[PDB]
This record gives sequence, C-alpha cells and structure tokens, in this order.
Amino acid sequence: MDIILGIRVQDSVILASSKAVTRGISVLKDSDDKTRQLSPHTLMSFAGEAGDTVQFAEYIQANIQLYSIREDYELSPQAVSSFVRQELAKSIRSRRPYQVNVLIGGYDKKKNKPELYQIDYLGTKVELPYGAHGYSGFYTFSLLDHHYRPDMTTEEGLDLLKLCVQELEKRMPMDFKGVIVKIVDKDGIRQVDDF
Amino acid sequence: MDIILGIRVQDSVILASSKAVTRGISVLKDSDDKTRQLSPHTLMSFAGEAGDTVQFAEYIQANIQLYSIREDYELSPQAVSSFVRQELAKSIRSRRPYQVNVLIGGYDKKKNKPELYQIDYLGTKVELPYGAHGYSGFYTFSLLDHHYRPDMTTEEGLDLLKLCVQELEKRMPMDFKGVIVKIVDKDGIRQVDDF
Amino acid sequence: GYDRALSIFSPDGHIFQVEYALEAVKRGTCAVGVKGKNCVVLGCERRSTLKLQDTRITPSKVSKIDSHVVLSFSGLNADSRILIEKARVEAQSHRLTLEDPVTVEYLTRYVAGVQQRYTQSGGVR
Amino acid sequence: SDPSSINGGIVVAMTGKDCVAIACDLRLGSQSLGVSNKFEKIFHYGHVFLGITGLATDVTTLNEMFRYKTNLYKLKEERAIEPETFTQLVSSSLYERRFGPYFVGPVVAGINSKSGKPFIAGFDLIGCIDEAKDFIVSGTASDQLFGMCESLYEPNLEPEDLFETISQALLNAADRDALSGWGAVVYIIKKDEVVKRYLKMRQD
Amino acid sequence: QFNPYGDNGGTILGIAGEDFAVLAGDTRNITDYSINSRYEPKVFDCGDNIVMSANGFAADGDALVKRFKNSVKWYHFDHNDKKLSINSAARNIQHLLYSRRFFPYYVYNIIAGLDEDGKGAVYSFDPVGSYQREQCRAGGAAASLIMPFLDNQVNFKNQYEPGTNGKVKKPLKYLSVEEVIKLVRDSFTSATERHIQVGDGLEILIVTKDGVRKEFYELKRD
Amino acid sequence: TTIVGVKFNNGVVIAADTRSTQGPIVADKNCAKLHRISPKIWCAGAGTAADTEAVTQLIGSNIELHSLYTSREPRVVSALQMLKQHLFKYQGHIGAYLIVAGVDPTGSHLFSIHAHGSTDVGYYLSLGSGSLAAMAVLESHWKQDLTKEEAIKLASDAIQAGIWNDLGSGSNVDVCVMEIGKDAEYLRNYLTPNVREEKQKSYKFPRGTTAVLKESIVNICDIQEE
Amino acid sequence: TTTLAFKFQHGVIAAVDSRASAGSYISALRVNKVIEINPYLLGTMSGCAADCQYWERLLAKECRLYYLRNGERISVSAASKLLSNMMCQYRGMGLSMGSMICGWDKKGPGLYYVDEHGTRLSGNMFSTGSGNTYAYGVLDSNYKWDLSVEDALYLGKRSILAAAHRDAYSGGSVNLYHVTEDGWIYHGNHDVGELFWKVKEEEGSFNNVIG
Amino acid sequence: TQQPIVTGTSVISMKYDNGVIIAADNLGSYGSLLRFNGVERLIPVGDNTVVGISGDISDMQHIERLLKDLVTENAYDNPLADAEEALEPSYIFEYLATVMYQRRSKMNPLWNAIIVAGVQSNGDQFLRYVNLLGVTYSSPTLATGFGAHMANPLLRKVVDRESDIPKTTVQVAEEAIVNAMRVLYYRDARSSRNFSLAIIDKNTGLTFKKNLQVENMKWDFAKDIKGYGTQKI
Amino acid sequence: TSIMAVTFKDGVILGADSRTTTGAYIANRVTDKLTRVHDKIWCCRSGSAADTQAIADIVQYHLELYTSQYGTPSTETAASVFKELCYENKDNLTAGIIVAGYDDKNKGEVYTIPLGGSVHKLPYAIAGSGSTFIYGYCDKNFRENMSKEETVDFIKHSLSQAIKWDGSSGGVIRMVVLTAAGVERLIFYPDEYEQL
Amino acid sequence: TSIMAVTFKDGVILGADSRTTTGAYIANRVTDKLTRVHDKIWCCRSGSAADTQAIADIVQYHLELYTSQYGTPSTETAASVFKELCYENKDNLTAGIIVAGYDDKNKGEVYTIPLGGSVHKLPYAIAGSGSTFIYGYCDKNFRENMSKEETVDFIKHSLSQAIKWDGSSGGVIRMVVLTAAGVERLIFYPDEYEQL
Ligand SMILES: [Mg+2]
Ligand SMILES: [Mg+2]
Ligand SMILES: [Mg+2]
Ligand SMILES: [Mg+2]
Ligand SMILES: [Mg+2]
Ligand SMILES: [Mg+2]
Repeated sequence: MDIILGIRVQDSVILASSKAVTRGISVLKDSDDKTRQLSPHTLMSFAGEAGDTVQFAEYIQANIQLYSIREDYELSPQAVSSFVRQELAKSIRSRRPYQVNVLIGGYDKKKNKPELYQIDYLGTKVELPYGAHGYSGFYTFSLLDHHYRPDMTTEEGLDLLKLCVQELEKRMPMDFKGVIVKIVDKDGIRQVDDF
Repeated sequence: MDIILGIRVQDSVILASSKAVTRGISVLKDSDDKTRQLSPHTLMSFAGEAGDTVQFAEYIQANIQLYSIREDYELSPQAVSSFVRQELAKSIRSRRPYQVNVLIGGYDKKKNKPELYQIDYLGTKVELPYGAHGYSGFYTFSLLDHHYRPDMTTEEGLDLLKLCVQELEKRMPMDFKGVIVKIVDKDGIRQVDDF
Repeated sequence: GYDRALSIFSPDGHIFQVEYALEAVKRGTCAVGVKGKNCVVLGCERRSTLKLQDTRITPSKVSKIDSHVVLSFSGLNADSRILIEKARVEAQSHRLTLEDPVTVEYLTRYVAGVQQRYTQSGGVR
Repeated sequence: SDPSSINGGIVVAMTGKDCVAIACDLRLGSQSLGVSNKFEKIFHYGHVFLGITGLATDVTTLNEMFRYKTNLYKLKEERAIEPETFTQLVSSSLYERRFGPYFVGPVVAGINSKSGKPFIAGFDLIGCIDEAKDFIVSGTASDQLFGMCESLYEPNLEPEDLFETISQALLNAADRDALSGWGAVVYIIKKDEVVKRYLKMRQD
Repeated sequence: QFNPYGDNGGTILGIAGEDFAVLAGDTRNITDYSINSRYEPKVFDCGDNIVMSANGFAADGDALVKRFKNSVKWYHFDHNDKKLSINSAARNIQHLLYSRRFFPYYVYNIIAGLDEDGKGAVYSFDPVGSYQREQCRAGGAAASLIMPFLDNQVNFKNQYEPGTNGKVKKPLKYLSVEEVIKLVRDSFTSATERHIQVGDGLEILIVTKDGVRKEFYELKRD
Repeated sequence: TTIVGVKFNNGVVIAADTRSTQGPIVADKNCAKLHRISPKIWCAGAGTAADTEAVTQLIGSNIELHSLYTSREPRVVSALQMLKQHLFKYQGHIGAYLIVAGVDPTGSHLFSIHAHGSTDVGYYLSLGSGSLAAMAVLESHWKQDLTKEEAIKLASDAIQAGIWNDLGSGSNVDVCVMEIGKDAEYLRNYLTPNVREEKQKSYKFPRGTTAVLKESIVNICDIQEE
Repeated sequence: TTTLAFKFQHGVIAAVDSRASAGSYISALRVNKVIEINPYLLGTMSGCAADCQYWERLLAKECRLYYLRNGERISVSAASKLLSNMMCQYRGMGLSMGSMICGWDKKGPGLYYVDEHGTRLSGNMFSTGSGNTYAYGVLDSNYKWDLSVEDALYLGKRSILAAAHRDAYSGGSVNLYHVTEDGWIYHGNHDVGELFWKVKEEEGSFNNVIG
Repeated sequence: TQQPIVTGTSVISMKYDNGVIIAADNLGSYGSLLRFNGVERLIPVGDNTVVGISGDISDMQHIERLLKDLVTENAYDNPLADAEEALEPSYIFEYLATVMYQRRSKMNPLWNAIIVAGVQSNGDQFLRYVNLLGVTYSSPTLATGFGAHMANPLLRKVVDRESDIPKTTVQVAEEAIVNAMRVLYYRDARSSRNFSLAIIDKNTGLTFKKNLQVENMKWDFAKDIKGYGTQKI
Repeated sequence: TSIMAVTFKDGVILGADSRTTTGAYIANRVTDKLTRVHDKIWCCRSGSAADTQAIADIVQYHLELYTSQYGTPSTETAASVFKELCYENKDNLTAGIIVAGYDDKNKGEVYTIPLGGSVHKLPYAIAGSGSTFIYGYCDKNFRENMSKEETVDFIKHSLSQAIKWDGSSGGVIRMVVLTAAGVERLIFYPDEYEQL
Repeated sequence: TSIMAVTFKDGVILGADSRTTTGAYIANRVTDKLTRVHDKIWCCRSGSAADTQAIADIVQYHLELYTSQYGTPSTETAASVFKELCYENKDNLTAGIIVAGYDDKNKGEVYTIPLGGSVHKLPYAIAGSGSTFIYGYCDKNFRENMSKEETVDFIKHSLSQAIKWDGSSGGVIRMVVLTAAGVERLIFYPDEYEQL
C-alpha cells in the first residue's frame, strides 16, 4: 500500500493504485484494491500505514453515504474533498493520528467537469491535473510534466499512465505487483480489467 | 546485490545471481554480473555490502590466478574455498570487516565431482547440494528440499532453479530484476544466456 | 638494518659488483630468443653434467609470468626465482588495478627496474 | 546478535569404566534458519578428542589451529599429545585472546595412553578449565543437558551402557532446544578402539 | 527509576496422573544472591479440590492466588454452592490474568486437580493469560533443567524398544502416584545441584478424589 | 565465591568454597580456588575465574625465575607487588580479586588485592559474593594470638557461612595452612557437608534403547607399516 | 510458529504447527494454535497466544449473541470484521495477533486474514508465523482449486512439515482441520518427527537428510 | 516514582522460644551525611506488636501515622478494643502489606522495607517482612538491607530452622541480636553506634529498650597495621 | 576519607581516618592512609586507592633514586614529583594527595595536590569526603606555631567531627609526627575521640 | 544559601545569608530568606525560590484561616502544614525549609523539613548549600539555653564561615529574634562578620 497515481483528463479522472500488500518479508496479496466509492461519481484511493488506510477510507465512505441519504443529493467532489481534508487536519493533532494519504477522483455533474484532489495525512489539500503520493511522483512527474494535456481523451490518459507504470517498474526497487486502474466520469465509476 | 542461489547436480554446479543494483531509491543497473571466475573450473558468486563485494571477489581472484601461474596447476574447489574462508575469518576481526557472503561453485577435475561451498562473511563454511544467502533460502529451500535429487541432470537443475526464482518473484517484496545463471562442469564455466 | 654500500664506483668509473654479476651470467647455461613473423621461440641449454635428474619436477628454465608472457634467464638460478615471483605478483597487480594484462614491454621495464634498484640500494648485491 | 547462540549446537562428554564418551548434535544454522545437518563438532588429534560449540567460524578456526599445534607437538616430542597436556594447551590458546576471544565452549575427552585413566574437561570462552569427574556439557542447551546428565548419570558405566546414557542425555536435551538437533553423533572411546555412532532423531 | 517487578526465584512442577495429580514446588524464596526464607509455601489449596501455584514475582503471585481463592468463594455465593470444575477455574484465571494485559502479573501459574470424569488434570498459564491443559509441566527458574527429563521419563521420548532399533516406540504405560513422586523428588534434587535458586525444601500437594494431601522433603541448603 | 584469610600465632591460613557459577547455573561443584604461587605462597581468587588462574600462574612463573636468579626463597611482598602492578596496568579489566598469603624468611603475611590494583593488609580478610557472610563470622569470633587449630576452625566457619547463606557459594571447603619453619599443607576438601543424597530411582537404560543409523571404527592410530 | 489456511473446491483447510519457544528454550511441544470459535468458525493463532485466545473467545461470544438476536448464523465476513474492530480499539497499545478466520457461510467457504493492525484481507491462501515462507513455497507450487479433500489435507500437512524442518521455532506436531458447510472436521494431531521420516520414505523428498 | 532522601539502614529480628526480638539503629542518613542521630525506627502498636522500618524516613513517618490512626479506628464502637478485638500483629502486617502492594501498583511506592514483629492472641510468634514492591516472606530470622547480608548469617547460626526456636532463650537471642548490631557498626558505612531494641514476649509482654550502644569493640589490633604492603614504619 | 596535615612549631603532623568503603560496605576499617615516600616525607591519600598507591610507590622509587645520587630531597621536590604524575595523567587518575615533610633548613611543610594536579603550599591542609564538614571548624581553630600537644588536639578534634558527619570516614584516627627528633606514630580509638 | 535557626533561653533566632544565584551570577545580593507565616512563626527558605515562596504563601494562608477559627496556632501545627505540602508534592518540589516559632507555653521551637518532606524537631538546625561547611563548627559550639547575645554570636560566627567557603552564599547576615518581648530584626554587614 504505497503507490497511488491520479490523472484528470478532458472528461474523466483516472486513478491507478498498486495491488501489493506486504507483511514482514512476505507479500501476502497481489490483488488488493486500495480504493473506496464515496458516492456514485466520487472515488477515493488511499495509501499509508497498515490498518489506518482502510479504517479511515470506510469511515469517510459511511459519512458521505449518510449525507447522501439524508439530503437525497450527491455532494460535489470539492465538498467531499473539503470534508476529508478537515478530518485529516483534525486527525494530525489527535492522540494517535491516522497516517493516511488519499487521492479523490470525482466527476462534478453540476459543472460537467472531472476533478482530482490530492490530500496527505497532514490535511494538505491541492487540486491537480495529475498527482501522486510518497515517492511515486519522483519517478512519474517528469513524464506527466512532458506528455500531459488538459484535452486528452480517456484512452490517451491510460497510455500516459502505462508509461508512468513502466518507468516505476524499471527504476523502483520495490515490486508493487502492478496496478488496478479505475475511471470516474459522467456515467459513474468503472474498472479497467486489463492493464 | 542481495540474491544468490546455488545448486549442485550430478555433473555440474549451477549458480544463479540477481541482476539489480540499487543506489538510494533508484535501481541503477538491471544487468549486473555478481560473479568472478577464480580458475577455469571454479566460479564464485557474491552478495553483501556495496563495494566490499567486488573488491573482495577480485582480491580472491588475483590470489588464485597468482597461485595458478606459480605452480602451473589449478587448485581444487575445496582448497580454494578454504583459502576464501580463512580470508573472511581473518576479516571479521579486522578494523573494518569485509561484509561479503559468497557461493563457490567448482568442478573437481581430479575427483570428477561438482562441489558447492557456501561461505558467509563471518567465515562460516559449509559444503551443500544447494545453498543461498540472506533471505533467499527462506523462499526457496522448501522447494529445493522437496524436488532435489543428487542424480539430477543439468537441465532438471535449471528447471528446479526456475521454480525457485518464480517463487522469489511472487513472494519477495523487492524486485531483483531476474537472475544471471552460470554452469560449472568438467568443460569449464558457461553462461545460460536465456533465462 | 644492514646498510653497507656493496655496489660502488671504482676510480675508473666501474661498478665492479654489477660487472661481476655479469660474470655470473657468463657462467650460466645458454639461453636464446628468436622471434618469427607470428611467434617467439625461447631456447635453453641444459648442461649434461647432471644426469640422474628428474626432469618432471626440476625447475624448468622458461617460466610463465602470465598466460601471455614468458621469462627465461642465464645466471644464478636462485636469484632468478626472486625476479620471477616479483614479476608474477606485478602482473596480477596490474590486472587488478588497471583491468588489462601487462604489456611485454611494461613487464620487462618492471623486472629491469628491480634489477637496477639492487645496484644502488644499501646492504644488497 | 549473541555470538554464542547464532549457529546453535551442543556437546556433552561423560566418563565411564575404563572409557569416555563424547557426543554432539549436527545442526548449523543462522538463527532461525537451519543451514546444515552435517556440521560435526567433534574432532580428534591422535587419541585426544575435542568437541567445540559456539560460533561456527571459530569452531572451524580452532580445529585448524589445534591440528596445527598438535602436529608440531608430535614432530618435536616424537609422541602423541595426551588429554591432560592438550587441555592446558586449549586453555593457554584461549586466554591469549583474553580481550578478543573465540566465542566457543570446548570440551576435551580422552584416555591417557600411559596411565589408562579416563579424562574429560570443559572450558569457558577464555580458557577457565572445568575438570569434572562425571560429565561436561556445552552449547545452547547446556541447561537442558545439565538437567539430563545430573539425573541420568551414574559412575563406572560400561561402554555400551554409557552409550545409552549419553545418547539419551543429548537427544532429549536437543529436543527442548530450538537451535540444536538435526542429527547426532556419539563417540565411545576405549584405550585402543573408538566407535562412532550416528543417532536417529526428529528433524525439526 | 522504580522497577515494580522482582524475581523471587523458585521452581514448580505439575504432573497429571490417571486418577490423581501432583503440584510440587521448592520452598526457597530469594532476591539476587540472598535467601529470604528457606520455608515460604508456594503451592496452595484453593478449595474445591484445586491446587495452585503462581511462580515468579512473589507479590504478583500472592495477589493472583488471593484473587482466585476469592473467585471460588463468590462462585459458591452466586451459583448455589456449585463445585468449581478445574476447567472452569482455568478459564476464570485466564480472565484474571488478562485484566492486567498492560501491567501483567509477572508469574507463571499452574493449577492441578481432577476433571469432571475423575481423571488427573494440570493446567498451565503464561503471565498474560494463555492457558492449556497438560500432562506434565515444570515452571520457574529450573524449568529448562526439569522438562527434558520429564519428556524422557514420563512420556518416554526418544526411548525405543530393544531389538527393534528405532522401529517400535516404548509404550506409554500409566504411572502410579508413588512413581510420579519419585520423578518429582529426583527432578528437584537434580535441579538443586545445578541451580542456585533451587534448594532448602520441597513441598508436594497430591490431589485425589479423597481430597488434598501434603508431603514435604528436605533439599540441600547451599 | 567465598574466600577468607586468617593470621595466627606462627603462620597464616586461607580457605575457600568449591562452587563455580555461570549465572544461576553451577558449572563445577568441586572447583579449586586455592592457587599456588610458590611452595609456601598461596592465593585464593574470586571474580573472573580464568583471570585469577592466569595471573596467579604468570606471577608464579616469574616468582620462580626470580627465586632461581637470586638464590633466595620467594617473598609474599614480591608476589603482591608483581600482582598489583600487573592488575593496575590493565585497569580492572583483568577481573582478579585475590587473597594472598604465605610464609618466607621475613615471616608470615596476609594481603588482599583488588582488580584495579589496590592492596590491603590485615589479620583477617574475606572476598567474593559470600564475603559479607564470612566477615560477619570473622568479626564475631576473631581474636589476637589465635592458635593454628583455632584459625583453621574460624576460617572454615567463615566459608561455611558463605556456603549456606550465599547462593554464589556452595559445596565444599578447601584449606591451606602455611606455618613458619614448615611445609605448607594443602587440605583439599577439608570439609564435605554437601554430599548429594541417593536418588529414588536408577536411570540406567536397557541396551538397544537408542536408535542408531550408522556405526564405524575411528582410526586413532598413525599410518601403519607394510 | 507456522500456520496456514486455504480455500478450495470442498471448503477450507487449516493447518498449524505446535511449538512454543522462550528464546532458544522450547517451552511447549504441544500448543493448540487453532481456536474453535464455534462449530462453523475457526481461527488460527500467531503472535501473542493470550491476545489470540482472549479476543477470539470473545469473538465467539459476539457470534453466538448475533445468532440469538437475528436467528441466523453469522457470516465469515462479519465475524472477521467484528474481530478487526476489537483490534482497532487497542490500536497502538501493543497487541500482537495474526490469525486466519476460516468458515463456510452463504457465499460459500470463506477465509479472512486479520492482524493487530486492524488489517482484514479476504483471500484464497494465507500463511503466518516465523516459518510462513517455507509453507508458501510448497503451497504455491502445488495448490489448485480442483484439489480433492484428501490431497488438500496432505498439502497443508506437507507445507507445515516443510516449515517445521527448516524453521527452528516451528515444529512439534501438525494439527489439521477441514471446514465444510456442515461445520469443521478435525483431522488429528501428527507428530513431525514421525511424519518427517514417513514423508521422506514415501515421497522421496529430503534426500539431503540421512535416514 | 521517587528516590529516597533521608534513609534508615538495617532492621534485624529473630524468633525465640517465647517471643520475638527486633532491633534497629537510631540514624537518619542523608546520602553519605549522617544527618539525624535521634530517629526512632521501631514503632510499637499496642502492647503486642513492634513495626521496624528501614528506607525512606518521610514515608516511615507516614506509615507511623497510619498505624496510629489504625489504633484510633479500631477503638471506635469497640467495647473489646483492649481485649478480644484488639489489634493483632497479623492484622497490622496484612494492612501494611496491602498498602505497600497497592502503592507499587500505582507506581508510587512507599520506599521502605518493613518487619512486623509481635505475638498473637494464642501466644504464637509473628515475624514477617514486607517492602516497597509488596513482596512478603517469613523466616525464623529476618533482616533488611545490610542486615540481610551480615546479620542473618549470624542469627541463623542460632536458629537455623523452625525446630531451633523452642531451644532458643531470650538471653541467647538478645545476645545474638546485640552482636549482630556491633558487626553492622563495624561494616555498614550508614550505621550508628546508638540503637533501639524491642522484645515482645508472650509472658512478660513488650519490653522497649532505648538508647542502647554498641560496646566491647575490638580496635587495638589496628596499631600493628602499617602501610598497604611493603611499608614497615 | 578524612585526611589532614598541619604544620606546627617543631615540624608537621599528618592525620587520617582508617575507613575504606565499597559503596556502603566498609571493605577495610583499619586502613593506613599515612604513607611514607621518604624518611621524613610522608603523604595522606584520598581518591582511588589503586591510583594513590601506584603514585606513592612511583614517588618512593623516584626519591630513593634521587637520594642515591643527590642526597636527601626537599619536601618541595617530593611534592613536585607527585604533581608531575598527577598533572600529566589527570585524565586517568582520581587522586587527592597531601604531601607533608620535615627538613632542618625549611622545617615543617605541607603541600596539597587536588584532583587537577595543581600544587598549593599551605600552613595546613584538609582533604577527603569528610573534610567538607570541618572547613569552618578548622579555619576557626587553626593557629600558627602550635605546640605538638595542641596540634595533636586540633587534628584529633577536627577528624572527630569529620568522622561524625561523614559516612565514608571512620574507624581509628592515625597520626604521624615529623620533627627533628624523628618519626612518631600515634593512634586514637573511637571511645577516645567520640566523647570529645 | 546558608540558613539556620537556634533555640535559646528566651526563645528562638533565625539566621540567613542574602545571596541568590543563577549559576555563578548573583541575581540578588540582598535577599530576605527569613519569611513570616504568622506573628511569631517564621521560616528559613532554601532550594527553589519559586517553590519555597509558593509554599510559604499557602502556609501563611492556612495559618491565617486557622487563627480566625481556632486562635493562635502552635509552631508544631505550622511545621505540619509545611510538611503536608512538601511531602505530598515531593515529586514536583525542591524545598528545604526550617520552621521556627515562639509560644508562651512551649517557648522557642525549631523544626527542619528537608527535601523528602520529613519533619525533625531539633534544638537548632542548619540548612542550605553552605551548611555543609559548618556542621563541625556548629556541633562543637552549640549549647542549650544560651543568652540572646551568645546565640546571636553563634549564628553570626557560623554563617560567617558558611559564607566564607560557599560561593552560593554571601551578602549580609539577616536575623530574626522571636521572644515574649516581640519580634526583632537584625542585620550584619560584610565588614563586621568577615573579620571574625
Ligand atoms: Mg554459510
Ligand atoms: Mg530442536
Ligand atoms: Mg542450589
Ligand atoms: Mg584507574
Ligand atoms: Mg524446526
Ligand atoms: Mg562515620
């Protein structure tokens, strides 16, 4: 649970997250899905300390689902990201902080725009065209800085994402067992089952 | 420079050594040959602290080559392994020890027998049918304990070695960038260029 | 340590110890070297005053310094072993530090330097 | 981290009637990992037997060292070294490394060729001699061996009875030690014949 | 800095017979290289045909025993004088121990008695509450000296039948109370020879359907 | 360890217990802690056992050579001076704590030496983990002008106090008496108050109980003729 | 310690070793590292035995109360979750627990790994303890979904043996369990010493060991 | 968690045929400074018990007040406070032992080592030890601190086991205690010459002796001791 | 330890207690801390017993060799040898030494050499752990050119108080008198000095 | 700091120096360490100035409230209040206090309360860093039932020596006299006490 990438293209947000889970010197799982659907058009990927990641993610999910039922309305990606940021900013000065970094990929149905938010465990929020956490950006950002356009199609975004993963697979010492890729657009959230 | 395996079959010794070299968070090389030919029928693979490994290996190589010229005679694998062990036992109580673990694969032309010696940086020598250093044995020894016979052909040894590498590639958190495989037999030392 | 200057100049400008060392070479068995177009041959005399000799184990007159260079000699046999050992060590030392084997000229220059050193160092002949 | 328990292993020696016995396990490991099941820890120089537990590199180094010294002893003295003399040599050699010691627990066993008297002795890593009449123990399961030997041992056992006693002392001690086992050897030593027996035991 | 823990030495031993059980322990109490008492009872009759010994840090051992004895008393009050079975006592002790998971009773505990079928029973605990039923268990200082001997002489480990050469094991024949007491005495006599914290005296509590009986034996005082 | 030294009328006596330990385990139940430096100069050692032996042998060796060189019988002050200067040089790293006693042409002497190289003079001394138990006895019963028999009694009683009350001490009492104008008498196992009682059972196994894989003869003889 | 569990055609196998150590000293040759939560649920145990025993027996209390309230057997997913949430309360306190919750419910056979961190993973195969790497090697190379109950039982048994041999802190004996929809079935205690020689002969494996 | 400041050294005691004896010096040390020379560390409770305390003096004074309050509280609504329902040594000890173990369990100990000596209603001797850890034990002889190392060996020569108690008279017991106190004065650097001694006998009751001194000391042999080895003058 | 040296009319007197401790245990209660390095040059030792004995033995050797070549050394010369050892090896020593001696030319002299290896010539000097408690008493009661009997009383009373308050001090009070008449050893027992 | 309290025939006298240091810097050279908690119950303070002031203020409050309800408190009662604060808060305090007072029934009384929070009733008491140097002098020169003038001289001489040797002590010598006659403050300057 170390590698999470995000890229916002023309009409969608794409989140790529590694599949590996390591306990000690052994890789326990190579098919782990490091993501939760917060609402029909909002997806959150996560990475950080063991346990805290899923617990935090599910806690956020429950709160957004509660809001959705109460108001019969889906919160905007911006509203969700602000809620999440506050929870992490709250958490960093707690007795035992939740060591969790997240990417929030959402499609705003009101504005008809994809949106990608990057939030670290301190509650540091930034809206970006593409983002990552940990060391992931060190390997991938030079490629994204070079190739990225805001008018890219979903298919071009996936191709640029493949190049980022290939560079990670070449120069990173750790084996992260590939990535699960999910797309967030006007029609909702779907998983790319061949990557 | 972490993964080195060895297996002694019927008529040869096979050494498999990883290709990766890592500096910091970046993999610098994925084609590094972690081995030195000490004599025509004696090969030594090595793993340990950066720098010390090659320096020690080359120092041993120079000494065996010097002996070969002086006496016009190739030392037995046993004699070479004893020389190497003494150098490491000497080294462990030095001001700054050489942090180097080695496998010595040799074919004894007098006895017409393959021989595999495992020596760690403390000077702990053992003759084995198959061996490894570091954590390599934790993943591979259960397979070797199960499948190994002393009458195996070179081709069967390579197949068992492939299974060991596949298990390493599955359950090890680190990407070691595959292995270079070399065979030591009566005709000398050769490299398996497709593995 | 023994520091006595054994190799010294004489009034006529000769170093007699070096010249007497040449007389030892004159006494030694004949050695010959001939280079062809694509080879070099080293021939050596074996004095037949010594029979009942075991030729398998008796020190051969031609010695490999490396896999590509050889050395033969004339003079004191025991002296030659010291030069051969030093040469062999230097050959491996070169391969280790420079990653190329010695050239024949380099190896010659080294051995010749050792010989020179022993003509103006104290306590040695 | 603790050098005397990285590799593991045990040695035990016992005296009997006109005989001595020395035995050891065959395990060599790297902490939790078992590496070899053929690592014998008993050596002999003429008719004197030496068992060595502890750090494996030092076990091997000391064997080579005492082989060296006993070979020179024989050339000069024109006779094989005796157990009492060898014991002093082991002690001397260990103490010369007082402030940089070999991490070992040696055990000497043998019969004096002139008097015929059985002899055993143990040492700490810096040479202190323990010359016991009954038994000597060494290794990672020395506590276990002390418990077995103290109850199982009785004086003046015949060679073939001594064998059973020392074998059962070793085996059951090793089976309560994670770092010992993987096979075992027992030497039964008489004035002019020595028998070596490999024991069958659990391989975990 | 204040160290709330200490080590009072001592060694205990519990063996389960076919229709009986013994819980033995030396009577020596120590700190460091000094002797506090040559006779300080360590094994107690807790009622309902149950015997108990908490070996290690005496203060925590005395507290645990005191609490369990109290738990027996209240079990009677709360459940119409029902007899507390050995298995129920064992489970209760687990919860007493785990109530201090983050500031444990520094003791290795053993209880002995009879199960509900009348067979001999011994239960062994670690400081934090893990427990399990056993046939033979030595606890405390010289536990490592005694257990290998019991593996050999009680369960006949590594012992095979002559003539077969390792093919047929020595059959696991049941031991009498007199046989067990011999093994107990020899265990402690041997431990006393090689362990400095073991000595002075040995007190054994034997549990049968008839009740609880005591036996005392001298040990070396050096 | 418990060791004592007691002066008397015409000489000096030293004593010691016979237990050697490695932590809480007893390595040897009948250890020899009384060491001979010279025929009439003996010492008892506590602390690191290899150090008390090694340092006593070394000084004993040099004392012997000194005796041969000077054609004189060795003196206790010589052993004392050589020991303390050696121990001081090593700054306490040689963990030898000794009680040195003996007779020589000058008279009878009794000293103690600490690992750092400090020495003391006295009529009665005790060292080791059981020194407090021993000194309690010595302070209770010692007097001036003791006889040989009274001194041996006091010395052994002091060791017994350590044997019974100190866990680091046990087993037997060794004594050595050094009297003026006489041979020193080394009394090994002077007292034996800790013999183990007979076991309840014999643990002699039936022959063939142990499982065997292989047998072989070991060649201990040299290479043979013919 | 070595524990494993895997899902297959006819349920889930659960196999564990039996050793307990206090440093180099083997304190126990026979501890039960499988906890019978109830007739349809199993829990393996690695880490602190006390934490495993206490919290999993407390899980059984919750699983029984669930059945009384709802009149229906609890799922493996819910049971595993109740346990992981208990752990998250003492998050950072120092609990040590690594266990596979094995069972059969409506969705078929189920297997969840749960540890002190609060981690909860669904999967087809898991192994924990100091000897898990050895067990994984045998499992990965021989595991199929198409396994028979007989072969699956042997696989889990053989995988523990592999660890017991190489790992110093694993051994004693092997405990087997087979989990069906009608409940779990115990398949005995198997001494490793006796099993090793037996397997060596029949299988031909462990050639390097002399027997 | 604290550290002891003003401290009291050894308390020694032993059983004899008809009762118990307990003793302790009158010093309150302040590290190596022998600051207070008139400190009473033996505190009687009624006419059947004496509590001897070593270690931290401020904690001793606190315990002293607890015991004083215990006597007051026992007398409340108690017509038999000076008879059948008077405080026993065993009651007093168990109370203290409860307090000591509770305090260590809160990581705020009473930095003491206590010996409760007394005689029970039925005439039985009571002698039990408790310290800052809540550790308790009983023996025919009990001593704290240095007394454990030097006094016990001497007192155990008189009463080595339970069967020696009836054979030991009050004169022999007191003599042994007094000798032990002299030995401690020779050898304990934190001891004083002045001490108190209490005897609780089942026949003659509580005899409390104050202002005792160590006497019959041997020092004359010191005049002959010169140098540290070779010096003759 | 409680040690002192006091000059008076006829010469100088050294004084000391006799207690040596290892923690709270009194390892020796009859120690002789008054050490002879020459006929009429003595010293009082405090600090590491091993260090001060080793130093005193070396000094004795130096002054014995000095005497063989150049005759009787001065007290100043003796103090200089002490200082040279203490100063040059200050990193590896824990020694507090008072040097006292009698010449016929110079009469009684006292030098104190504290931890650092500095030298201080004084009319009288006190040192050791117990000296702290008698700085006030000694300053108030010292006079120059006292008689032998007065000086003995001054030292006896001073060390009596040092012993009274310092746990590290005790036993007997030893004294050495250095005059033209010769060398006199004195000893005073607890029953004598405690009642002062 | 150097402080002392001495009982005499007519009552009790408290004495103190006036130096307060922060390391080697003298933060105040005219400090008043003689503190009033009641009309004829005063105290001498040593240790943390913050702690001893806070304690003394609380005690003054307790005795003021005590007086309103139960009349004039005893010196023992005052010492008990000090002790209660010092003992119960020993982990967070560094206070060495001497309590001195005059009753008509009990006359002059002195109680010392060292670091641990223990209480010790004494004829006289000394405390502070400079007290170490005058244990010997004070023990030798104290007498019971001295006159006012003798007691003033005893305190003046004692603190003079404490000041002489202790760098942490100095300045003026303040004194407070507690008798039936009332409360008298005294002060003695360096030129007076240094020449003693
Ligand atoms: Mg190795
Ligand atoms: Mg084992
Ligand atoms: Mg014992
Ligand atoms: Mg030093
Ligand atoms: Mg194993
Ligand atoms: Mg004193």
